Amino acid sequence: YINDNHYHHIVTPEAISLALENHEFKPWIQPVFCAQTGVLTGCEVLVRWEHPQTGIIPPDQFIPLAESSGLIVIMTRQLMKQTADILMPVKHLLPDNFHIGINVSAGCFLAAGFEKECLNLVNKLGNDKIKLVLELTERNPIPVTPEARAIFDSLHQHNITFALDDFGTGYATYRYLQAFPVDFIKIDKSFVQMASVDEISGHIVDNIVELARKPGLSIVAEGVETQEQADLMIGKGVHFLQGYLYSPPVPGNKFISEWVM
Repeated sequence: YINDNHYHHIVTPEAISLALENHEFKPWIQPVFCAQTGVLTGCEVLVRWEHPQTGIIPPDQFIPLAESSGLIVIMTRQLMKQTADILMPVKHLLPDNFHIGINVSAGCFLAAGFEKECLNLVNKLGNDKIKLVLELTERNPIPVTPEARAIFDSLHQHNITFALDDFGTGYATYRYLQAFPVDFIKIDKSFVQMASVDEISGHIVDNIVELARKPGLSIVAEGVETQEQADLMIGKGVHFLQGYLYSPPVPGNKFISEWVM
């Protein structure tokens, strides 16, 4: 197969490792809002691989290998460090209780020192100023063990919150949530985008919302692209919106320039 393509380069573990040495994995930041008020409540940090001069490589090109290789652990550590570096100078300008969402893979969660790196980020930005939200995914789940539950529960006891990027409402999902009782349910962008278009996807979004219908739980919808989608989500009792409608992810300096100043 001959492909007319000058920008695809087979991603190898050694390419990821060198890129980590060169600090090429950068946190882009997408704002998150209260319902349809337009009030900024927080953000999500999203990795992009900025490789000279291929350009800005999206995570679907490298995260699966970063996870299988284990290099994701260093990557996430770097992302949390850089997030602190970006926001520390302007922490006083953030709204009180600004939420910061970081994606956490099973390998990162289980790695020695994980909680310490989370608490370091929080302490740098202010424990009484921001709220860290660790985003878990059903895509590749943390095995349920008492050790893993102790990590989860300790983080919960040290002022950190969790979200689940949720895709299903089957038995395994409920079992996972019993082990790891998250604070937020996230409706994946893949379903939000189809809700108004595909009737099945609409039912699945409804099923996911019903998951969060319990005391103390709230919901974020990501991938909100249109006013119709945003309307639909708030009307279902979705608390927080994120998406291209408001802003795509942007580099750190632009996030500060556009949303903090």
